[PDB]
Amino acid sequence: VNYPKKKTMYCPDARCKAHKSFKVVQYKAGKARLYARGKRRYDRKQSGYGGQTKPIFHKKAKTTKKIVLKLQCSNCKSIIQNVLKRTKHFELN
Amino acid sequence: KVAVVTRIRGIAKVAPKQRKILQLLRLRQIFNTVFVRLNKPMENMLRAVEPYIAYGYPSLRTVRMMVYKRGHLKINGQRVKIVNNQMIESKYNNENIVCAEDIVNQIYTGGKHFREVTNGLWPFKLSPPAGGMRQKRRHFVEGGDYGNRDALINRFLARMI
Amino acid sequence: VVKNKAYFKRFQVKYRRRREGKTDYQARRQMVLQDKTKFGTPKYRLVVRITNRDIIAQVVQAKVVGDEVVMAAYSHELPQFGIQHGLTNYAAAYATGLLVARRMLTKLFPFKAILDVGLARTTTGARVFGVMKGAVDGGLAVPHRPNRFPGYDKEKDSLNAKAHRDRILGLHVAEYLELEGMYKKAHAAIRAD
Amino acid sequence: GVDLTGVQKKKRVVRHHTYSTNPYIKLLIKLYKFLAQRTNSAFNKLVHQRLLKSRSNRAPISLSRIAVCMKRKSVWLEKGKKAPIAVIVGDVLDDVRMARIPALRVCALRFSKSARERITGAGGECLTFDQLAMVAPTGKNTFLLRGRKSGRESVKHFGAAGVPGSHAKPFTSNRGKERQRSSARRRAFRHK
Amino acid sequence: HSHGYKCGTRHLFAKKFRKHGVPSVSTILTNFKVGDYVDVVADSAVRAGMPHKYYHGRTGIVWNVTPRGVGVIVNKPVRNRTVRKRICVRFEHVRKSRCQEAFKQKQKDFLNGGIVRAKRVEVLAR
Amino acid sequence: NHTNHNQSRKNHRNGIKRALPMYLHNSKRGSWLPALINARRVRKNNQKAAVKARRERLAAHKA
RNA sequence: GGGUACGACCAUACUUGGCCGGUGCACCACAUCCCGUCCGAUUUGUGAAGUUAAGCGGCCACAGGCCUCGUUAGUACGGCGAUCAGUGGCGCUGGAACCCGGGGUGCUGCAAUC
RNA sequence: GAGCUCAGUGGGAUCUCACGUAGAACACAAGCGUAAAAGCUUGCUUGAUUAACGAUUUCCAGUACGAAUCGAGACUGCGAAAGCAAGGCCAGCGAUCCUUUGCGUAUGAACAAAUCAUACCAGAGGUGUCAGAAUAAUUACCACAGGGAUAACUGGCUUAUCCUUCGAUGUCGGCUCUUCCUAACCUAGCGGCUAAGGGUUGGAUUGUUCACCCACUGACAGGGAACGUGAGCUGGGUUUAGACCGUCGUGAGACAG
RNA sequence: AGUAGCUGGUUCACAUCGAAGUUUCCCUCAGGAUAGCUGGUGCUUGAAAAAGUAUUGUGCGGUAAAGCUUUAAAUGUGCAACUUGCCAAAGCAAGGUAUUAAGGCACCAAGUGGGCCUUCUUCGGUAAGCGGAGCAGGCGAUGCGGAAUGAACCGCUUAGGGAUAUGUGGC
Ligand SMILES: [Mg+2]
Ligand SMILES: [Mg+2]
Ligand SMILES: [Mg+2]
Ligand SMILES: [Mg+2]
Ligand SMILES: [Mg+2]
Ligand SMILES: [Mg+2]
Ligand SMILES: [Mg+2]
Ligand SMILES: [Mg+2]
Ligand SMILES: [Mg+2]
Ligand SMILES: [Mg+2]
Ligand SMILES: [Mg+2]
Ligand SMILES: [Mg+2]
Ligand SMILES: [Mg+2]
Ligand SMILES: [Mg+2]
Ligand SMILES: [Mg+2]
Ligand SMILES: [Mg+2]
Ligand SMILES: [Mg+2]
Ligand SMILES: [Mg+2]
Ligand SMILES: [Mg+2]
Ligand SMILES: [Zn+2]
Repeated sequence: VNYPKKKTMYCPDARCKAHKSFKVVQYKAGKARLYARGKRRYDRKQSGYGGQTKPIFHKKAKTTKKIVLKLQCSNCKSIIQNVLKRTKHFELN
Repeated sequence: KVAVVTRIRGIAKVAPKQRKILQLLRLRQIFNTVFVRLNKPMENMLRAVEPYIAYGYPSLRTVRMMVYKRGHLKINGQRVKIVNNQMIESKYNNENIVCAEDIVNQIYTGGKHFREVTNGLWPFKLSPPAGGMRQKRRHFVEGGDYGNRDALINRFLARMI
Repeated sequence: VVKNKAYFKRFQVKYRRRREGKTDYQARRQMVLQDKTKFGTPKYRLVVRITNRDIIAQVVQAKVVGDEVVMAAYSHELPQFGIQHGLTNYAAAYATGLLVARRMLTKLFPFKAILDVGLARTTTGARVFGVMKGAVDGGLAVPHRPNRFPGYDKEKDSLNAKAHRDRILGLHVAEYLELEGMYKKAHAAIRAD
Repeated sequence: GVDLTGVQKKKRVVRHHTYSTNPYIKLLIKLYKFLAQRTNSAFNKLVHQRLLKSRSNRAPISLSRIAVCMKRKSVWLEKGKKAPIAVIVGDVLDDVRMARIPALRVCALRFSKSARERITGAGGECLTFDQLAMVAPTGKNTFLLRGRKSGRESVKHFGAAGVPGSHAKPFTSNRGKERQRSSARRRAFRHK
Repeated sequence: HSHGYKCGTRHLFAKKFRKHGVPSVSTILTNFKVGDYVDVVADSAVRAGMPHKYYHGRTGIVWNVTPRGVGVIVNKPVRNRTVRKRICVRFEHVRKSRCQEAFKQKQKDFLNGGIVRAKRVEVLAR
Repeated sequence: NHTNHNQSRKNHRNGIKRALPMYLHNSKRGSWLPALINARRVRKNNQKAAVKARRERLAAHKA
């Protein structure tokens, strides 16, 4: 699904309270960092002689996933972000 | 303007619609009897449960025998055998309804108090017709028993009272 | 044969007044529609029609019996006010609508009829918008934007009221043909009403 | 041989005797059972049935709530009409939130030591059902009252909490255990 | 095995034969004060605000008028109880009731057998 | 298995309870708001005149 | 009584083909400008020479359709009943449609108007 | 928003005119609906945003998820305007934990700032077994708790069901012995019909039944009796463990071979 | 004393009421949880918000029949008996000065969650004492009387007894 590379979506910022063209960037999930509260648990829990200690999800059924779109008005840094429908090939242009 | 409806089949295996109409007729047992006046709305209730009832148009004599012999007032929820006219004036606080003759006129002439009267009577508990029925399964004109049998109910209902 | 007996069976006659061709109903059903929350308080409609000889402006509100025509201002009555000629031109529509707007206030936050173009195309400067601009200028709070006034440039989003004023005053027909003063005189003579 | 359909469902469950082991309730039921039967008064019929209730269903009343309900009753009384006795079939409890109360004449099964002293500090009598019967054998200007029971913490638990309309209180030793994010919660309100 | 919101509405939301088309002005000019009785007869030509299906033909009182919609309280028998439903509805789907028109006529107005001398009389035999 | 047998029987045991009376849970709430808000302004004024009315009746009753 | 505008119901007002004919309606003239098309055909603006041919409206169809009532028909089907018969009658009851035929072939509202 | 009318038919030359109730189109199955349109072109557009935790419908337990409806606030979009629009009606999707991203302060509790982490809050990553463990075979060497809720088997019904039986009703066959039936093979009487009386062989192959053969015979009929008959037998068939072969299997092992 | 959603057992009487084999959910299908059914406890007051029923009025419907995928039953089904927005504005809006029958509400809790048959209607299956549903009634849980016999047919449903008279069925 082709998506515009820019959109005048509405802006919650006080500086705005208005429609503004938003620089669209696709949301790609950030790196899974080591010292996340719950990675430290999983690591502590994987220390020792129980093998795997938590389930590892294996069987995906979804082929697609929701395409979060981070946005940001020219005016300021704040990144409004909004979901779309599932697509096998999001690609803004 | 008045039918003496009589439940004629027993209380087993009866459907929810017939089963309600019989309760509203106060025909909860077998040979119970009530006088119900023949409104269209009643004629459509009676038409709904005719296999469960025999009925017709009571003679003044049929009315006397039921009210005098089988007549029972509801009193404080008690089923009270009629025995005094004192008993009747107390039940019916009604300058119109004092005699047991007041009652027989109401449940025969069709009354302005036909409900005020017949409701204060416990539904009649008749004995099974002496000499038997014919077939509680067929309609009267089929050579059976149930359903409207016009003025003939007086005979049938006479053997019972 | 397309129109056999089976055709007239399954055929559903459209509404008489659409079948007659005299009314748009997607518009009639929106022009007439108002919030139900409004228990049914009046919603007047400035229906305006250009019968080929003469203009018709008609303040109106819908009713189930058939809509009431509260007030009307036919161009026929212009000559009663000194406009003896051009009784269907843009210069006249302004005074027709300004007339109904002024004959309607004569009974009576501003009164707010909304324009009912009917089927007329809303090209810029169409005579129908002259009835509005006349009536709107005459008192009624007809909602509108200058986009279809004559003298309103598409490119450059702004009206040329020095031009819009001209066609209102009948200068419009001057170049295709002293009248300009008989309309200003025409207008005082309809406020004299 | 009778339709009985819907007859049993109409049977009512009522107490006909007190479960109270207390001797005095039984002398007190002995009175108002009598007095309720031998008088035409509807007051004796209420004091007699309430007297048969559970201590659950005989909720205590605040002396605060008598002083309120009483003056609110008595303020309208035409001059020269002394105020009604404030009978309750239950305990009467002192209220710290109302330091000064009117010379009430309350009549109840039981009084807190605090209620009884505040009641007499105002000069009001703190009489029992014994002399209630001896002064108002009939409920003559008695003002029969009940203590509250909706604010009772047992009923805060009624229903489910998880069911959307509900504001039932979940059962929990741990207040923080079933605490929940605003997102995940049942809808608070819901039309019946 | 497949009960979506409009299961089995092939006939229910059909327009009557030669009576197709969006609701007219008589519809649009009907107005609903709260507590008015109404009939939730869904009209297919209007799709926004259409009543579920159970609510088709049900009567109920308006409890609510929004600008294009009429809130209606409609009893539903769920089991041993009639739950009292609150369908939201576009006003096209609400036909105002005459369910009380007789009774309103009443408080408007609140404000045997004999000889039959007939002579024609054919025999009834076969 | 999905038979619905004995269900309307089992349902009419305690009757079909009839629906709540209109005078009870007559909450607005999700009512079209602008009307709902003006209703508060009136109801609040009914309260000030209800209380103001009772204050009148007492002062009147001191006579 | 009719004409116009805006209508409500939306065929009894629809389709066809006839004939019939004061306000207006229309067609009609030109397009300079507002405005729009391959084309002023449509649309738009400006008119008032022409005509009612059409549109329009009204009257006619052994017209079709639609509406209406009857016939169909107490038929079909149906609810209840029977220690009914061997699908059907029956008893108590509710009761059509297609069809064919008689009739019918719009009606009402506001506004200014002959 | 505006303009427009379509599928198809027919008259002429992609076009043109006529008729043209939707017979087309409307992503996607189907229904629904739809004609100056909801279809088609066209223009401008981002209402497919935000949406104070508004209420509701569907599922329903009147829980959720999803989906949808009526709303309000914002800011818009289109439109002369009323109005219409918070996606493309309706299927298209998902908890807790965790990760992650955003957003506007809060916590890291002796104190303080920075870092880090956490929290609130709003999305996202997914559980398709879709109210959501993270999961390969085999067992004839097998085992236990049960089940006639459930096969084979056993009678019944029918022409497969799952009614009885799984704290067990001994399988095919034969042999042995009796018995009953007849849509009668022989015999008997008739002229195909009656006729159940008595009889209906011995062998080769194969467990067989069955079939086919050889011979006899007046003939070598068909069946029932829990597919008569295992506390009567026999144990050839079926036949557990042993083993061999073929095929299958990576293998253990499977095969009604 | 492993565990057992499985099997088996679980000891006085009487009285009062008395089911369910269905809903949603569950690695759930021999089990739970959930709701319904049931009991107990009340509470609340007494034609309150009564009704497996009609009548009347007003909606809804598209099955049988009809018809050649369209008109249209019957049985059904719903329902009824001064202050502060809008309007141009003070007027509109909103809140305020037949039969029968005890109604509603709460709490706690069990069993149940294999059903079966039949009536009528069907669906699947060549058919079945067959699988599946709808309706209602039954058996389950219930005798008694009757059909010679029969879980569910017929009649009737039931405290301990007597008279009377019947029901289905007979003589
Ligand atoms: Mg007999
Ligand atoms: Mg029977
Ligand atoms: Mg338009
Ligand atoms: Mg409290
Ligand atoms: Mg329909
Ligand atoms: Mg089950
Ligand atoms: Mg359009
Ligand atoms: Mg909320
Ligand atoms: Mg949701
Ligand atoms: Mg969707
Ligand atoms: Mg699941
Ligand atoms: Mg079995
Ligand atoms: Mg054998
Ligand atoms: Mg043996
Ligand atoms: Mg009992
Ligand atoms: Mg078991
Ligand atoms: Mg059909
Ligand atoms: Mg058929
Ligand atoms: Mg017997
Ligand atoms: Zn911004």
